[PDB]
Amino acid sequence: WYEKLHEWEDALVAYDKKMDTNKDDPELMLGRMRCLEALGEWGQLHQQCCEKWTLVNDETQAKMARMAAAAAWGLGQWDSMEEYTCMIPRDTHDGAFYRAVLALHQDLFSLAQQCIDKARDLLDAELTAMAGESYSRAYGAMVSCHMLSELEEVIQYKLVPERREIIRQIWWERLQGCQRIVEDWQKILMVRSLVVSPHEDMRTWLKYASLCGKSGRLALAHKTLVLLLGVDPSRQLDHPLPTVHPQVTYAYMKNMWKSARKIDAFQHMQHFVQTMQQQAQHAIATEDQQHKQELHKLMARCFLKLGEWQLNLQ
Amino acid sequence: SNVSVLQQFASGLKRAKAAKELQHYVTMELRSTRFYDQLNHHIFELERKGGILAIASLIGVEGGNATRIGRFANYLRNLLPSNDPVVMEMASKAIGRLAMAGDTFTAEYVEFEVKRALEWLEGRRHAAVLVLRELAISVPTFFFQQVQPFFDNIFVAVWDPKQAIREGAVAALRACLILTTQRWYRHTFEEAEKGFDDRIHGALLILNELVRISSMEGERLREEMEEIMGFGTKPRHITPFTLVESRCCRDLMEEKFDQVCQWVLKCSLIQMTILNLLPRLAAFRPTQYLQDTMNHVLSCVKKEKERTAAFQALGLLSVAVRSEFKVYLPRVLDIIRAALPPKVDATVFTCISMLARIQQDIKELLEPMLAVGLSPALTAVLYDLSRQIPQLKKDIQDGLLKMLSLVLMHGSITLALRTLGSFEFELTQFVRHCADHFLNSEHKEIRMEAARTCSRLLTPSVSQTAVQVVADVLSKLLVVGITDPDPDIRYCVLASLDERFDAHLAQAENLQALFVALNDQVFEIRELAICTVGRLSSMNPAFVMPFLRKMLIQILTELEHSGIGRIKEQSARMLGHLVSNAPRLIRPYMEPILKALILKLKDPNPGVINNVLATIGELAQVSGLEMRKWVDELFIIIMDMLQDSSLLAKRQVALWTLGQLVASTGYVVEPYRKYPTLLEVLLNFLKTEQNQGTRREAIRVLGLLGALDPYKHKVNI
Amino acid sequence: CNPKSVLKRPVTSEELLTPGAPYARKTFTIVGDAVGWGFVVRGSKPCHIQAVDPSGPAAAAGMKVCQFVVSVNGLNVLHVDYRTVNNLILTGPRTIVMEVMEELEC
Amino acid sequence: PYMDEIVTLMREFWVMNTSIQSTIILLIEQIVVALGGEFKLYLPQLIPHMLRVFMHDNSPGRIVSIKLLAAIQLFGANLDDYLHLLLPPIVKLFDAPEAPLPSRKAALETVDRLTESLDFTDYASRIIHPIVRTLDQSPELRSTAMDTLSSLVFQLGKKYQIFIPMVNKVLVRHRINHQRYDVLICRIVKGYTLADEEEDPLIYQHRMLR
Amino acid sequence: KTKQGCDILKCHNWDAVRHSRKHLWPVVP
Ligand SMILES: O=P(O)(O)O[C@H]1[C@H](OP(=O)(O)O)[C@@H](OP(=O)(O)O)[C@H](OP(=O)(O)O)[C@@H](OP(=O)(O)O)[C@H]1OP(=O)(O)O
Repeated sequence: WYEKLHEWEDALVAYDKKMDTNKDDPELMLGRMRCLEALGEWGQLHQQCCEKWTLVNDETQAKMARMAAAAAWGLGQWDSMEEYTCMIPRDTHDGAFYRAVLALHQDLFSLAQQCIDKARDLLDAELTAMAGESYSRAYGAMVSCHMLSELEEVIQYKLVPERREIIRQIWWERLQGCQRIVEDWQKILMVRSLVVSPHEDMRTWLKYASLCGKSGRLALAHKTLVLLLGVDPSRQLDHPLPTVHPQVTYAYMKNMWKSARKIDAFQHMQHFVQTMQQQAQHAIATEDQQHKQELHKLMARCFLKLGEWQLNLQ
Repeated sequence: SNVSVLQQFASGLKRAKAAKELQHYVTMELRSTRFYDQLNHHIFELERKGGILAIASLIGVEGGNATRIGRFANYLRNLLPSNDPVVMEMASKAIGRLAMAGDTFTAEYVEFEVKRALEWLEGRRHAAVLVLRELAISVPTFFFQQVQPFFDNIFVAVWDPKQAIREGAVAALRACLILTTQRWYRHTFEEAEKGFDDRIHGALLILNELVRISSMEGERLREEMEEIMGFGTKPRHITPFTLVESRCCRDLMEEKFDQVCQWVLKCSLIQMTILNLLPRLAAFRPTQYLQDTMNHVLSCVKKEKERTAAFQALGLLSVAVRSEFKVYLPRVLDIIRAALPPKVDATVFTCISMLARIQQDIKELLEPMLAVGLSPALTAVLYDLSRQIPQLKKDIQDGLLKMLSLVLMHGSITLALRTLGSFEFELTQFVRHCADHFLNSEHKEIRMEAARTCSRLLTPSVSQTAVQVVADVLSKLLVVGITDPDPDIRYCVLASLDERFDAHLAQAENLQALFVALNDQVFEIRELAICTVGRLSSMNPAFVMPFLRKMLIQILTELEHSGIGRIKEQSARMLGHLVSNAPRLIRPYMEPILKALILKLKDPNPGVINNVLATIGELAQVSGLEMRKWVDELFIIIMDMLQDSSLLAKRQVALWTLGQLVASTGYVVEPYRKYPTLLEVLLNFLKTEQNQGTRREAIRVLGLLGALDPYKHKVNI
Repeated sequence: CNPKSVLKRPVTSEELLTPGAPYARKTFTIVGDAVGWGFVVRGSKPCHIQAVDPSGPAAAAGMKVCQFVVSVNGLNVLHVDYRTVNNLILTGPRTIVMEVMEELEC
Repeated sequence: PYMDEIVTLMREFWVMNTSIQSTIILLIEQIVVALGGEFKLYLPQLIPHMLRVFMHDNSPGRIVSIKLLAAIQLFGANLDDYLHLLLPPIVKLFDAPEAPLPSRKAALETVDRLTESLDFTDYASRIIHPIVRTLDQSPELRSTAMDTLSSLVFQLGKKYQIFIPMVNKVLVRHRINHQRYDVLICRIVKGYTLADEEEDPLIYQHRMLR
Repeated sequence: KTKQGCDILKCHNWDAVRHSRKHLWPVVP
């Protein structure tokens, strides 16, 4: 019942109660994989599917294949995703999309083109039926064909190096029209990872990190911030926060304020704003067109949060 | 217009008929209606083959929806009552072709024809079987409306005392059985068993159809016998527009074996059917039965009018079981050992190829096959055996090379050239001598194949011993490609010079030969020539670019100055080839070209529109993010061709170019707001359109534009 | 964690090379498909077949999971890494000529 | 200054089949003489009307086309960027068997006459092939067609040498002995000089004029 | 004057002609 409500956090504990007490038929374990995939915890999903990949029925592991392949893709272990991909049924939309992305990793551009075309016709039947009722009903399939058109631009991204400055401009504004759903952005952003690493575009991941914290899980929004910084500020508290990437560290301080630290964030905010003035000055090079204006804009936000937080604390 | 059509129809009615029908179809499509109808009525009344051919040629070209269906329905029923000669078979096919056009009255006509054929079910039964088979092939869905009465009618018509009538009923029954199996088995088995207990060929034909339907393993071998790159290639930068039977098996096999053993010399239709039924039984039911089948085939192998049937049956049995024919293959080899030397021979090579699919028997059999003759079947069988079983590749190559060299020493020579250029061999002496056939032989057929094999025989393409010869033979091809009288020979020469020869066509002397081909009378050669020089232009720009600038202005001159719809269509197509093949040179010329094409679209003829839209598709890929100021004024033109389309023209090009200029410009989410109808019409194209190519394009356009949430759709209404 | 492993036999080196009686060599030619052949080989020294798609073209023409390969498209690959074999087959033509050990239920 | 309106005015009233046809053609012949070199500014504006006279003409004996072919010869060097679209209509006139003989005579004449002031080196295969399929077809056009071909071989240097086997086959079959064509082929097969072969036709014409 | 020498200059943003004088219509290979 919880799965039908798209409420997964209480669904996982419900399945754990029925399985931790006693092991049962391979139906409750399959339910957990549908919950771990939605939450986005590939580490726990990978160990479950790999260990259970042997002592299950041949038909049973056919359903497990699709979820296992997604877990391998998320962790970057391409040596095991190939094994899981070859067992997905080849007469389904998910059976062609998950092997089309495999060709891109191994640089098989001719093979991937047929797979993309093969997936379009399979998705056609599932789309015309849903489109006959209303547009809202036929949205879970339209987001699927949105991801197919992204794979074609991945092929173009890897071929012509001169276009890798407007390809990552369409992906920004095209994502501004999609519905603000954590699950929808999780798949779309995962596709835009075979070519562009998160460190190459913080403008997109910071928006996704804010979305997860604001309306979903704070735990997911926290791991996406330490990845951009490269170090975990939660490990050491005495040391000051990283100074580089001023936009990224600004979002991290607000996350501490929201969850549990309304005092440590205020102390770190004072240090961050103090170092900005010294960084702003003593700069012989002039970049007043973009950098100086952008730096000054961040100053106003940082000072504004200082007044609001101080009134709340004192 | 009418006098020539009437004269052509009379000439065709009385290869001349095929040429007249093809010319009439081309003229009718390019373009009076009353004169054609009157001529067809006179031809149909008087002769019969010409009238049916003219109607069939005009079917699917003029575009008759319902008006032509009614007139053709009356004519089709006129020839249905009487079973005329084999010429009338085309009329039945023409009726089926007309019924397959997809008309509203086609379903009613098919049902009416089925009811009429049911009453007939030998001037009536034979015609009904052919008509039913044609309707089933053309409209399988309409043939399933009444299948129970057809089976009962066929069971009674097949029992009539006739020989050729049963052949049509068996084919019709097999077609009906195939359609049923794709989507009655007990009834078919019971009817066959009742007739089994004149009644020889019909009973075997019904049993053979059931065996083939039940087991398709033997059908694949028969189809193959009758008939006889890479996943890592980067895409081009600018892509241009594109059960019961299994249970009653032992009893049927026993009954068939008894009939074959008993009716050995008592009954040719039965003998032919027995051999055909034997391969089906051997594959389905695999040693007394095998030995008896081989003995019967061997007895009929030496019999007249049965060697071809026996040879095919023997090969099928060997493929089904290798151990059964492990020691019985020598009898076939011994029989064919002296038969080949003595020289009907087409079936001899087919039997060897079928039985091949052990490695020492073909070592000596190659010599007898070489002296048999040069036929397409012999070359296909030898090539298939070498690829499937390369036991002695050198021996097969040596024999083929020896025969080819002797043949070329002095129409039969054309086949020898085709074999040399067909598959790989183990050749500098041949290419030098191959450059003499087309320079002396006046036959048009021999020169067409001589040109093709020369290019494919130039595989070895840093030592000054082979550069001179390849540069020498390449000179003759260029000369023939521009100095040949008929355009057919010139067309194939230029097609042979593909992208592979890029490094050798950049020489100064070779460039002059290509420059002549640019100004040629036939457009098919100019279209091919301009594409070649465009790719060759980026290699030697000192020669090509000065000539292209004069040519480029002439292409744009014809678009505006010449007010002819045919010339403008002609020039626009050539413009697309130049930009799609040499993007770097055309990139600085975006403004003069785009403005000319845009003014063409807003002219106050389907040919021009289908080509200018395709050309803009390639122009949107070469100039990334530069075609930004014309998208706003280009959507209006394109969208009107999709939404509120007053004419059901070709919307595939408009849909293809719409999604092609948004994946490069970057205009993705904005158009959903300015035009609050684009999302709705694209969804409607899914249900309305049935073409697979168009459907796969509408999905891509939806993905490229975006996946906007349903709420914003409500805001945009 | 990362690997799974399928075949019971730990090692088959120096055993396939000898004229082994239980097994009998067979050669399989597999035609390409619109989405791929559907077989994976993950054997270090012998390059054994890891998994086969039951609905794939390979499964139609035999190609069972418990098999070993020694030569591909003519070239002998009896002693190479599994990754090298994967590189060779991809670079080769769509149709692949494969030799399978096909152990006779032993 | 007033030539813009005159060309525009003639566009409407030049109906394809009407009594006012010859005066329009006669008006063109007087205009080209008057401008005498700058007529190319207004020539493309009247090309589309002139194009549909060589394929849509109901005059008896195609007199209208013949009266128009004589006007093209007066253009001379005025047309240089418009020869690509005006030549194919001319070459389509003398290869059609159904065309009247006098009309086909003028089409052959208007090419050799136009050769004296234009360069036809580029348009070699465009008009050589229609000629070689007319010699074997019409036994009455042998004399006039060879003059047009001979007038074209003169412009071409040694590049015509590759076309000799095409024409030599037709000549031996029909026994055509043309004096001028015999001279030109001899100078190409066997050398004459070096400064004369592969010579630009326009340079030679200017040299003779001066 | 050599292919090896031209590669060194290309690294330092110096271009050079890569054709001889025997043919006056060079073609980029
Ligand atoms: O949720 P908040 O703490 O109030 O932060 C908001 C929010 O920023 P995030 O993108 O980090 O969530 C807004 O973004 P939206 O999700 O509403 O689009 C952003 O507005 P913009 O997208 O226009 O930049 C706005 O920024 P600003 O203050 O410049 O208006 C910013 O507010 P704070 O930076 O003050 O927290």
